[PDB]
Amino acid sequence: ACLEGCFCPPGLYMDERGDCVPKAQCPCYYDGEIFQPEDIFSDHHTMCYCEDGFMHCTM
Amino acid sequence: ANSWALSSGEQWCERASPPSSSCNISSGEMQKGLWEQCQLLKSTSVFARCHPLVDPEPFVALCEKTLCECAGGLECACPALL
Repeated sequence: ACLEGCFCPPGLYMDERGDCVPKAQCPCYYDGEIFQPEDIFSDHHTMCYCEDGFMHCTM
Repeated sequence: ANSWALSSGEQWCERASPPSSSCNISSGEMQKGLWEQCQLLKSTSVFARCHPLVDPEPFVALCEKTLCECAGGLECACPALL
C-alpha cells in the first residue's frame, strides 16, 4: 500500500547502517552474502559481479 | 573487455557503463539519406573485389549505429570505411 513512516528522497536508497545512499554504493545480496559495490567474483565456470545494487551473473 | 582492466596507484578504475544512446529518439531523416555512405562499401566497384577475401557485412553493421549521434555530416561514415 501507500504507507506512512520515515523515508528519504527518491535519489537515495536505504543502507543497512541507518544512512541511505545513492545506488552507486548500494551493496548486493547474492545468496544472502552482502557484497560490496565493486566485487568481481567467480568460480571456474560462472562469472559474477556487483555493479550498482544488482548482481550481474553469467556462465 | 572489462575483465582485461589494469589499475595503477595514481588511479584505480571501476566498471564503465555502456553509453545510453541518444539516437533512439532523434531518428528522423538521419537513417534515410545517410544509409548510402555505409552502403557504398558494397556498391562501388573499388570495394567490390575484397569480398572473396573479407565480408563487409560487419563493417556496414558497425557504422549504422554511429551515423546517428553526429549531426549534419556524410563524413561520419569514412572512419568505419577507412
